[PDB]
Amino acid sequence: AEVGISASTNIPGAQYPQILSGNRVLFRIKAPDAKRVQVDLGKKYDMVREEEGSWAITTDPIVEGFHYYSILIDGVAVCDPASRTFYGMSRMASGIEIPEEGVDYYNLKNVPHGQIRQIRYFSDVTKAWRRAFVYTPAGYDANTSQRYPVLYLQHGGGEDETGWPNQGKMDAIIDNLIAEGKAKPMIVVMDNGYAVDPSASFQNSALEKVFINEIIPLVDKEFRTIADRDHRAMAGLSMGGFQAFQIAMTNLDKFAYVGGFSGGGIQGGDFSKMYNNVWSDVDTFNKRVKLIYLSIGTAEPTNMYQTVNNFHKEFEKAGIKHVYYESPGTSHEWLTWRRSLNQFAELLFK
Amino acid sequence: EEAEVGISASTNIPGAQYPQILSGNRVLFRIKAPDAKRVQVDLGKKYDMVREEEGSWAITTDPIVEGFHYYSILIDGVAVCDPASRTFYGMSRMASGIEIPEEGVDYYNLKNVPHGQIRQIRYFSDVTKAWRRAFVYTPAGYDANTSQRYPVLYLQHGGGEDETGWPNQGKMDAIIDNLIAEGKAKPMIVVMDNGYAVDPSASALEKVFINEIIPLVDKEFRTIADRDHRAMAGLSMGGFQAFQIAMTNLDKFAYVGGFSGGGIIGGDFSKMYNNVWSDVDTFNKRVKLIYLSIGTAEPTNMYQTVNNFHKEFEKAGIKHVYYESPGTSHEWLTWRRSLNQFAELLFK
Ligand SMILES: [Cl-]
Repeated sequence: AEVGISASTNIPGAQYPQILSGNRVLFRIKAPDAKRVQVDLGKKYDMVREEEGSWAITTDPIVEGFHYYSILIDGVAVCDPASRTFYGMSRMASGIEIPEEGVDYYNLKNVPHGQIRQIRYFSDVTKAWRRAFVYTPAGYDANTSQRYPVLYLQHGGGEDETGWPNQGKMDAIIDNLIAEGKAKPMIVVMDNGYAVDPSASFQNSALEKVFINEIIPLVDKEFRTIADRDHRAMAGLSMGGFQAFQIAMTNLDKFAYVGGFSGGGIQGGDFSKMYNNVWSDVDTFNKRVKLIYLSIGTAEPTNMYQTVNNFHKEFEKAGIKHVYYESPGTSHEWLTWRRSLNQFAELLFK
Repeated sequence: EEAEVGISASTNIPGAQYPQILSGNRVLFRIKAPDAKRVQVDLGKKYDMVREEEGSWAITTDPIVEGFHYYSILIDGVAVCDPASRTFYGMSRMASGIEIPEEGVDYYNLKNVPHGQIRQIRYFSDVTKAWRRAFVYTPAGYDANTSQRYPVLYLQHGGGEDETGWPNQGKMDAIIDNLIAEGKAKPMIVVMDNGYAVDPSASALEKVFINEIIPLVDKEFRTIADRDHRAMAGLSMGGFQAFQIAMTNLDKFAYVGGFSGGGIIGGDFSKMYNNVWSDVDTFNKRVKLIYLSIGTAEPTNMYQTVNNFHKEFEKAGIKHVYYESPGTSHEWLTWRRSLNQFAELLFK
């Protein structure tokens, strides 16, 4: 087709890319001297030369949600000049948003809004400056005798602490849930899933030390938190989900809620003994933990699906109580993770 | 002749070796692009890289001036972000940037001092009927000192940039944190918004500031909401906007700053901004501070505009501070220096 709507991820003033009927995407770029121009969106497409040095292609229908993508000039993968950038795939990378019909819980609404703030701290573990983003709920500044539970929320491999604020649209998701009475007012802390102890010789003891010895005490000191395990949760996507289980299950005195979004799991050991025998007494474990949540997209790559799905099945066989969610029609991509946060946050602190 | 090694720039993404800053502040770029026909880097000027053995291209630049520089990689003439570097919103797109340090200069670096916070606030504008976003710096101790109220600086970016400019390119939180911690600047709130506003039914930006941003900040934050505790400043375009908005709303502002911008004009300088300073002597008692800055190395047209604005102020007897930033051009180090100076003068 030809008439379309500019993607919401376009830089201001950029009319292309445009989403056509059927969620095909029309890409254009001016590159008169280029030898090859491709777009990598689900798969690689060669653009075709058009008039006055421009190239264009119309993709197959693109599945609804958020997708990283690249323009390739002569095989060199780069950010599209026409789109915003995100930290993903271990660099700055383009992303494109394909709207869902009749879904708007991750969109901005005229409801009371929280705030995402940037906090900087020097880590003694890593001997480096670090940065976290902290969501506070609407009315935080005025309700000075109110305190709040805290969710610690982590990004995936190749991403960083800007992931949930940007790709994850987390402030809209949480703003809307709280405004509709579906989630309790809560603080959300988004840090970086990488940590290097320079003196040291998906498990990372440095990251665990950073969380337990630095981030949690800092957040509990700078914010009006309810600083106990019944009001503290940890969750993450992919790598961050493995980290959430590793850190929470070896520090159950600090957390009663844990979530893995397309992450978590593992001959594979003696499942009975995972995380230093944390659930070797299943009955006691089930009453220590208020929530274990696992999610996966139905369309994820087979080995990713199997890892989380087999984790789910081991919980069933052992009788470990948990919530299990398959996101219909999505893969190892951010819409799976927005859906997961939406469900998980509704379950927290109840 | 032989190859060299250097220090990876602080703007590199984690693990990325290049660019490296060599001795003399020459910069070494090296990129894998085996199937490309031409690879260039645009940093001050364009350089052609030389294809090496395994499809790697490399070039060493001339000495690069200290400070922050936008740059691009060009593959077959297509200007893109360098995959090796972080990105910034500038030149009306996402673009690479590179930082070249100044030895012994660190007022814009992170120090072990009490730190403020930059927070994101959203609001829906009646003028533009679109969701907008501002970044608001609150000084160290803001949450704990609930009885304290604060003066406010409205701080604007340049043409082709956006509200992320001062937090990122500007390193503004380090600059203000450090001034406050050293007792050189009073504790203050800094508001950074977007310098573009379009009325869909069609100044729109002036109404956004006067009717939306300032009332929103005064309601959401513990501000001292009067002109003696409200300032406005900006760089390039943002400096022109600061003068236009503040000079037509002097009831709202007592301090105004233009960093490489501000000099609207062969006419009657005495009549500018609807005769705001026609009576020079009452103007000088109404305004606490006029600040103008420029880099000595800025393009001639840009230097003359600000310098001539300053000289018109001098002829008319209008009190103001004028600073020429030595050796810097129309680039962010000039504006980091300006904010450092300007914030010291505010609310005193
Ligand atoms: Cl991962």
